[PDB]
Amino acid sequence: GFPTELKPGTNQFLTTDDGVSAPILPNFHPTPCIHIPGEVRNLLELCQV
Amino acid sequence: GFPTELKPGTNQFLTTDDGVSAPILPNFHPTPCIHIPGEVRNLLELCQVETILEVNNVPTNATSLMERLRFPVSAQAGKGELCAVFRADPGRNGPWQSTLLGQLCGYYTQWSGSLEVTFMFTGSFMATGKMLIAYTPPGGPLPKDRATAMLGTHVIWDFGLQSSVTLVIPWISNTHYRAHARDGVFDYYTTGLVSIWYQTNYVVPIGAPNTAYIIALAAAQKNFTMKLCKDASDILQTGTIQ
Amino acid sequence: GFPTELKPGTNQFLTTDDGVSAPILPNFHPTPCIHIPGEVRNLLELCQVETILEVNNVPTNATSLMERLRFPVSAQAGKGELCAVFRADPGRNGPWQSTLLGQLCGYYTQWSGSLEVTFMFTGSFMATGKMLIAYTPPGGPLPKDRATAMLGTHVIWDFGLQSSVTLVIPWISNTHYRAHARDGVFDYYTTGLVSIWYQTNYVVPIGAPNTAYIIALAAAQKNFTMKLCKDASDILQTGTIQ
Amino acid sequence: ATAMLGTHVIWDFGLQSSVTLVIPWISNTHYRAHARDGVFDYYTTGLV
Amino acid sequence: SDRVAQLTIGNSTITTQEAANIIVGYGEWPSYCSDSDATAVDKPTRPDVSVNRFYTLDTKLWEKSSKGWYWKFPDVLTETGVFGQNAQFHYLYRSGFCIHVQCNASKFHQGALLVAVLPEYVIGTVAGGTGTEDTHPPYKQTQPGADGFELQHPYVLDAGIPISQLTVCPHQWINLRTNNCATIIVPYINALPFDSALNHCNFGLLVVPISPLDYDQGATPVIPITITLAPMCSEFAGLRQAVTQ
Amino acid sequence: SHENSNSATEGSTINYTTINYYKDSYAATAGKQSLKQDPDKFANPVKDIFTEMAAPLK
Amino acid sequence: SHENSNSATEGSTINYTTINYYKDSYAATAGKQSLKQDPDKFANPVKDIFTEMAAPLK
Amino acid sequence: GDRVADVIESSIGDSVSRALTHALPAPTGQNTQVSSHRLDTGKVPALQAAEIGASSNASDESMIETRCVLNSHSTAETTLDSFFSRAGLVGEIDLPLKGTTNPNGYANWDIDITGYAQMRRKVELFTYMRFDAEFTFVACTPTGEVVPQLLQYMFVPPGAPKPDSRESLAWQTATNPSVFVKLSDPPAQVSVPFMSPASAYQWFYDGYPTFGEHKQEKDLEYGACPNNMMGTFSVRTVGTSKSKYPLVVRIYMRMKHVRAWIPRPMRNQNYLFKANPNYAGNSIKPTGASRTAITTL
Amino acid sequence: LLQYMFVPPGAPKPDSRESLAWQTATNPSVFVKLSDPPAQVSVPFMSPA
Amino acid sequence: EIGASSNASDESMIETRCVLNSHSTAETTLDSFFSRAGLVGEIDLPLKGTTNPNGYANWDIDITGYAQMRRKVELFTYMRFDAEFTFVACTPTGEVVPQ
Ligand SMILES: CCO/N=C/c1ccc(OCCCCCN2CCN(c3ccncc3)C2=O)cc1
Ligand SMILES: CCO/N=C/c1ccc(OCCCCCN2CCN(c3ccncc3)C2=O)cc1
Ligand code: NA
Ligand code: NA
Ligand code: NA
Repeated sequence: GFPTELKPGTNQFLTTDDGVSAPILPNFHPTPCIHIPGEVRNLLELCQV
Repeated sequence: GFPTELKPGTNQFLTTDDGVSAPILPNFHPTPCIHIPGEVRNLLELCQVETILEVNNVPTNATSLMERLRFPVSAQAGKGELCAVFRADPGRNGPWQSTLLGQLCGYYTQWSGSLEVTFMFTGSFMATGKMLIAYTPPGGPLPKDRATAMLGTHVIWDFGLQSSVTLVIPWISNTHYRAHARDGVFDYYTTGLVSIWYQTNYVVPIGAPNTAYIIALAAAQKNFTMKLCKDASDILQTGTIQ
Repeated sequence: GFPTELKPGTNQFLTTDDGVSAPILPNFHPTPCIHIPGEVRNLLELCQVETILEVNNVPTNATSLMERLRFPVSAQAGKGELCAVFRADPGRNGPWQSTLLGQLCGYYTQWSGSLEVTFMFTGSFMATGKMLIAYTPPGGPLPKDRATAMLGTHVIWDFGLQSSVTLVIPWISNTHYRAHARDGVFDYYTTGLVSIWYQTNYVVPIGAPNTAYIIALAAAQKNFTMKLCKDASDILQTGTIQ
Repeated sequence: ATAMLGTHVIWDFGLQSSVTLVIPWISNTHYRAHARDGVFDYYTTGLV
Repeated sequence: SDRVAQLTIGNSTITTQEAANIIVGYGEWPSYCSDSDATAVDKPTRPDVSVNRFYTLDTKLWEKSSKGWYWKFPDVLTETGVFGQNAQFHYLYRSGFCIHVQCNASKFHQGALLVAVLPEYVIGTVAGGTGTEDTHPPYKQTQPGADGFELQHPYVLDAGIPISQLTVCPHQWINLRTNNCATIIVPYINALPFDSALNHCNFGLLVVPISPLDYDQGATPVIPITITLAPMCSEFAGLRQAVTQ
Repeated sequence: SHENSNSATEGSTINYTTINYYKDSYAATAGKQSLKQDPDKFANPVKDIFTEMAAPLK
Repeated sequence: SHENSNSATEGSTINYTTINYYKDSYAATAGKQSLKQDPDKFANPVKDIFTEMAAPLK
Repeated sequence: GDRVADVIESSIGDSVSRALTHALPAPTGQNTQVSSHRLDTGKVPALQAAEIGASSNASDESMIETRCVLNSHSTAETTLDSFFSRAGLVGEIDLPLKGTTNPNGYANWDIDITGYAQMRRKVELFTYMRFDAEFTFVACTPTGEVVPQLLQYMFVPPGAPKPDSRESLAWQTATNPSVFVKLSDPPAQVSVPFMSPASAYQWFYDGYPTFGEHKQEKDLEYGACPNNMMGTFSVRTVGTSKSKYPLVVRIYMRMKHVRAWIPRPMRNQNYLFKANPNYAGNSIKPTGASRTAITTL
Repeated sequence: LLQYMFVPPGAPKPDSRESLAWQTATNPSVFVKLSDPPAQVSVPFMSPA
Repeated sequence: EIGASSNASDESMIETRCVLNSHSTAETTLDSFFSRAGLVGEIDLPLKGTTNPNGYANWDIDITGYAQMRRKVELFTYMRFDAEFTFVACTPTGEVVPQ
């Protein structure tokens, strides 16, 4: 196989790590998103109320 | 070697993971594929094929099982009497379990689309009659009489040369998809009820049987789709299969 | 390091896996390859070379082993008598085991193609005769007489200057490939039978032997191929080889 | 089952009151003389 | 104009004045085996008109209590006419079929037969009732010949599968008030280009009453069901002596 | 790539989009299939097709 | 790549398609071979070749 | 050369099977069109003739007044690969210490996936299937424990010598493919090609494998087709002495690159044996739930 | 060694360590050792709404 | 007698049809046949034993001690090749120990 070497951090579970994980339902498509009023994008929007 | 770092999930075996695995027979070439009739590409193709709906799902002893495939109609006393009823829920215990649609439906968590039931009259050519077949959307209880049933979606069937009629159970839902309905909070996904009434009467002349049968065939419309693959509720094995 | 995640198969040693392994001698250069006659590229090249078929696979004591390589013909009483028979199945126990084709065949699970058997007459120049060699495709039992054998694929051989004749056992199968046939459900892959009969008679004048021998040579046609590499049924070792 | 092996028609009663059986010319000779018992049965046409 | 029909093939012609169209199984017509699908090298024999014709093999009596019957193909024909001879003399065989099931009654009779074609129709046994005995169906039940065989438990098609879903297979119904026959055309169905007509039955023909026959005392009580069928595009190869099994 | 075409679906009516790291293509992933359908093959295999508006038997 | 040509098949009549990660090519995979064949070398090594239709000895 | 007219105008030999239908792209469910009231004579969508053998062609639009609905519900999860490419249990092998079955430290498993109902019922929806597959082997002790033990798995195709002991010469595995793995390593996993001599495997074979009389004692071979028998899967603990622990190997199969032909009714009675569709005659049950009357829920 | 299985509404819930439902022919399952790093997967938006 | 194999073909011995043969010849190449790992040597390092009770062992590199492999290579007289050697170690019971 291709030569690799494991580095520290290997096997750890960091709760804020933004990685990729295998999908459990292949080819699954979610229910379309209809329009819903009041969508919020940033908590800062609420801090101004 | 090249610096790498193992992440969670490492070593796990996910049954639905679509990965690559080492081939056991290098340079092996399979037998060519000749032409074979009836190839299927999508289960949805099968959901559009009508199969017999066991509206008359009451007899249970072995020698009477075939009677579930058809239900009767006969001369009445013109009071717009009730002939039969059944839930329209396709993935629910009941009549739909006899259909291929109901069974394939069991391998999916959610479904969406219109359904259709075609009724074929098998009485003699000399028998006539008009039936009212109604579909009552959610919220409406079992119609007490024909006048109540008539307020919902319905078809008035006239016996004649064309032996059959089709009742379309149009997709009328609050959600885009329904999960399988059952007693309890999941009745939220119920499709509704179907009731059959005598519009006029089964009329016949001297010499023809006073009782005849109707065979119901059901399937899905072209707007029907299913999602979220799951295991069927039945597992057809008791002990080990030898 | 770079984020990676180990998948099933990790650490396994698959004997047929075609991967890369660290070299033990860096910068080592092998002895150049001079020209050597007879290089082979594909086992199929060898399957087309005729080797002796032991039709007469009956004698078993050491001093009579050489007799398996040839079978006899001799003056008869003109009743179209039977000379010899054998199964055409190349990867089956029997006569074909003596051939290189049969042996190489043992390293593959499936085969496909036509076969050929060439018979060489080794009697005296003054001996003449006509033989009927027949191939009976699957389903036909061992022909009871010459008239039955004659209904299948056959060749009528005339002894003369050309010492030999070739019987082609054309590929006539229901499946594209046959697995090795043997008694039991795998007889489904049987190739058929080959029977040799006296068409006329072995005739000779005063002074020449009344018995002569035929040597059979077999190999595969050019449409022959094999697939699904497997281990041979024999392992030529009893205890440890010292 | 034996009759069915020859030329035949399967007739279904209905609106069309009739059906036609064609007795196609199937002879060894170009012409047939009148058939009768004896050597002249050589010219027989067959059975229906 | 859809109720009337004529089927002519070989030296045989069928007529019907109460048809319900024609079903072409899996949407495709019978055809001969192509040079790229084929594998056997001998030139086949394609007898044409002497084997591709209508054969009327059997008649069953439909009764108020009938359970249904089945026939196996090409088994039903292996001993009939020039077709049978070819099937016996050759190892390899392939063909399509035109099946025409007939049953007429009167405008005062009633009932409905489901006529379907089920490929690779493997028969099972009741396993000694308790399911502990591993019994197997006898030769006369798996390949009943021209007489066909009566179903023991039609609801599960004597094979543990629901007849309620049999309509997923090419089929037609004979609903007495509507039509008096069913016509189904079937192409060759197998995972091999050719096969043995003796050892392997490509499909079974099922004729089962779903809505029972009925009529009033006085109407003709004998209502026959006749089976007529024609091979289409028959091909044979691997010639030798005749073999019946 | 430059691999053997030994996948079970080689020469199929629908095209797949898969991933692989070996010389034999049957080692590849299942991938995404093409979404074609032919319901009529099973639901409407009649010789003479009739309309929706018409009376099926005439 | 820019590796040593020390494979056992360097300079062979048939070309291979292999994979490797080291500077020595003998470390490479077996790969796919070229499908050439020469049966005659063993099955028909006669000086004066005869036809199929002809009588081999005349 | 030909000359008589009937030969010239012959269709004998036509190899192109004429198809009455063709596939169309359908990535989403069909949309709904606006429809209005129709009060016509002659036009009659609701009336059908099931006898013909086709399913109803009546649509929502012609049975009720409909609105327009743009349906973008996907049809991707109902493709054959979506339905079948999910690994399920198809075999189990026991390697006990002091036991009745395999007390010799090795075992031969006949490659047949019909011993488990979930998987079997799914594949039996079709008559013919052609596919490649990914097999995964999960090993552990009967309590689910992981121990430092080395195993050897070997695929023995029909005709190759089956090992008859933990020390059989056949484990030299010079040609058969073998996998050596520890119980502590992740589950072993490999890709398997489509290996039948036929163009497809078939879950049903209505016939016999050989010619001859099909008498009582041979009826066990009715329905047996060698084109479905791919061989033996053998496993052994790698050693000359008995292993210290009892092992269990679970075999999972995940089909991929699937093609299927001829759909059939789905099994509605419990399975009893691998080799056949036998059902318990005294327990024939209805396909589904039942009720007391046709006029009540 | 453990087995995790996702059982969507309508699929049979295992009623024991030996339930037939663990055959998991359609439901997604994960087989992992306690000694392996934490199992991890991606889940899509699955509501009917 | 000439020493060549028969040149007679199906086409000239019987009436044949046309068959488009696309059966591959790839699995019978030398690499396909030989590039499958097989047992060629075994080394014992026992504790209290007759042979190697000293914790080390010398194996003469000769693969002819095992019949399966030997018979395959002996089909040819001369062979030139590279090779991948794999070493599987464990105790006599198949156990894995921290050694
Ligand atoms: C190092 C060894 O690794 N090899 C593992 C292996 C796994 C599977 C394998 O072949 C699996 C073929 C699965 C085919 C299952 N089929 C085909 C049809 N069939 C069947 C069974 C009963 N009746 C009819 C058909 C089946 O049971 C070969 C090797
Ligand atoms: C860190 C050490 O790793 N090195 C491992 C190693 C493995 C193999 C190796 O050389 C293997 C050469 C195999 C050649 C086998 N042959 C060549 C021909 N031959 C033979 C034997 C008996 N009679 C005639 C020829 C053989 O037995 C060298 C080092
Ligand atoms: Na993950
Ligand atoms: Na792998
Ligand atoms: Na390495």
